[PDB]
Amino acid sequence: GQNMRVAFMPWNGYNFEDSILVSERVVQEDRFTTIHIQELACVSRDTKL
Amino acid sequence: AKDLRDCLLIQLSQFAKETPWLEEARLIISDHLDLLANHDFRTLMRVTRLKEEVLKEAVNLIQSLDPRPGQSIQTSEPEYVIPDVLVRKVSGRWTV
Repeated sequence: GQNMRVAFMPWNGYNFEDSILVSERVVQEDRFTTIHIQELACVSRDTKL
Repeated sequence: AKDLRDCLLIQLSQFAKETPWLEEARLIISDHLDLLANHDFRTLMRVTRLKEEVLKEAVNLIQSLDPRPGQSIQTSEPEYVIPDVLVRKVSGRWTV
């Protein structure tokens, strides 16, 4: 995880029950960015032809 | 639904008019298709006033003509094979 500066504040209804506001700083600072690995495979399957 | 030459004409119509030798290719496909089939470069060049290496450019263009386009649409092709005898022969002379 990362240690984020957080505040306890209603903000125009952007945090109604469980909704969270994030900074443009954090995304600009490339925090929390996630990297994934997808895979592909292929065969030949020799046929009678 | 005709000869690939007609399909080639349709592709050329779809293709941009800026392609070199498009008119020459059209003229050859019109009524000089037999000359192209027999690869009679001498007679074809004499009749059509074909320039040197211009036939090469036309052949290269005809290479990108998507012959048998319906074959590519039928991408699906299940494999068919039967096991029958085995010749694995691991370490030589294996009783596969």
